Amino acid sequence: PALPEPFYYLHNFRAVLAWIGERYADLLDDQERAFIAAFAELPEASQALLVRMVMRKGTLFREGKLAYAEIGDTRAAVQPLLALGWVDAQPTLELAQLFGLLKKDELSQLFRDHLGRANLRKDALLERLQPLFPEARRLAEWQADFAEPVYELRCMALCDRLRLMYFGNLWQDWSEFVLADLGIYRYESVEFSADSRGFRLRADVDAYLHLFDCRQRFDLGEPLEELLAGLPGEPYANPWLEGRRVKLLFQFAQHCEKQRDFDLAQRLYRQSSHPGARLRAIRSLERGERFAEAHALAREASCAPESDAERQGLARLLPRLQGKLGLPRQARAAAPEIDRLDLCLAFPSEPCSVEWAVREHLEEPGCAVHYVENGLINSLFGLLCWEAIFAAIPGAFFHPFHSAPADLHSADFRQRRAALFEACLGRLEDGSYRDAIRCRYRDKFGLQSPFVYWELLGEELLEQALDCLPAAHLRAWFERLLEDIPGNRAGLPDLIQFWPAQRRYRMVEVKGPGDRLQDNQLRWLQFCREREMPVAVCYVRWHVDD
DNA sequence: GTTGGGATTG
DNA sequence: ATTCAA
DNA sequence: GAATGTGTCTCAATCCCAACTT
Ligand SMILES: [Mn+2]
Ligand SMILES: [Mn+2]
Repeated sequence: PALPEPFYYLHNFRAVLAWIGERYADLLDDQERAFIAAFAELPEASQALLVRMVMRKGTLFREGKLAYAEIGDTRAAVQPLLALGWVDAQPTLELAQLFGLLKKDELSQLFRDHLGRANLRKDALLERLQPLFPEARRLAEWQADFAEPVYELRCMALCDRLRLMYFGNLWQDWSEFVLADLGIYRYESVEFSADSRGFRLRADVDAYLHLFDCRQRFDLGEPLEELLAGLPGEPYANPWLEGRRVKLLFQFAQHCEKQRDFDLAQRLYRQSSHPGARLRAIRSLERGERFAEAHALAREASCAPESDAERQGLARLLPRLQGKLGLPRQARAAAPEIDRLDLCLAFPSEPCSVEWAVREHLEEPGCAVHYVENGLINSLFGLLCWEAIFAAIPGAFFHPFHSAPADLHSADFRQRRAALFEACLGRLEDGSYRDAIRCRYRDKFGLQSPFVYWELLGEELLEQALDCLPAAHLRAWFERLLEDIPGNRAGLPDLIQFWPAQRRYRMVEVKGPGDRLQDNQLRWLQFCREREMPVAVCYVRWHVDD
């Protein structure tokens, strides 16, 4: 809604350039330093223009779309950049690309002679015409009576490299700068180090691009046979960067299981240390009619499971596999009594989701019901332990746009902060946790964070939950979430009802018609009935009056 | 003349 | 977070 | 009991441009 200087975007970009200049100094190229120096030389209007095309979706641009008052004359402004080889008039265009720049009418005009079928949707015209014109051409070789030049940015790879270096990733755009200055995103500010950085070695960055490239080509239909050749068969020394590879292999293997080539899926899964990969491997060997290997792997697994989620699903596999090897089946006890509560209910209608239905039914005078589904517990954990999460641990923050420390899913995350996590959870054992949370709720409100859900967490909910939830149950929860952060933020029950009168609560997971407990949920209920925490599963039928 | 999607803006 | 198999 | 529709990257106006309506 108007920031005072019309050149705000280029100012932001010059910031990024200088930042890379002083932090990633020792990591740079001849190409890269050449680019930064060259960009400094350029006049203001041409710098600005370059930035406008960098920030925009395409790589090609009709001169008409490049209309800006701060820049003024597009053609006068683009000359320095054409000279530099960073922009390209008369680029050579594939026919899809040409369909991207021109309008439908212009193209019905231009191909009037090779088309008479019918005026139909534009994409279908492209389908009809790519057979005919297989070769690319300059723009004048398509039509030379077209009155508008067209420019191709040819330095987008170097810019992507820079954006990667700044953010440590490739999903955050440059608008992070303007969105945060309008107060739309609002991040927490951390004093990190004067030489904190996302990437220590250059070959790391080289590898993040390589992996990213592999994910992209995969999403456009390329066969694994050459993708797999292109990946490293040997792990990476960087921990976080091996994380990204191992995930990639995982998805390759999911694709593999869809096509029902099970043996390659077993292979790929087995060379991955991803969460719950080993379990997909056993399941694929089973699906591949390979029971001795699968049994073998499952017995290897139940020695030291990666996770609770792995135990839970081993308890299903291992019998099934013993069966399929002709080994006698084995005794067990049943799933501990699901604390079941039924409700016949009026047919909405119109809907009116189930959880709102129950939320209203159980909401009586004297009893407050909230729909939260683990927003409330992750929230109270985020608030208590804020200054732990946002502690300035070396390498963990390195620009002003972090919603979360970069080592949050790291397995040494607890360790590195154990000092401040015992300090913060310790506030539960005194009386001070109530107040500390109400202060942190007031100060940190609206701050992008990984754990707090400010929209959901009103003042009524925070007060009631504060005075109704015992601290021993909270210690029990925050310890569990800390244990396996990405696996245990997941399955907590839909509703929480409080009786503020008696400072007591009960969480209720609502299951509608033909809905059953998912695995994370079942793990959470087990954990709860082991601390004698009030949970209950509510199964809902409907009732139509015939 | 109107609707809906995707890009662009600050 | 929804669908087949018996 | 299993499968298979998501990827976390949750900002609102505004403009352009296909597509539909008689
Ligand atoms: Mn739910
Ligand atoms: Mn539910």
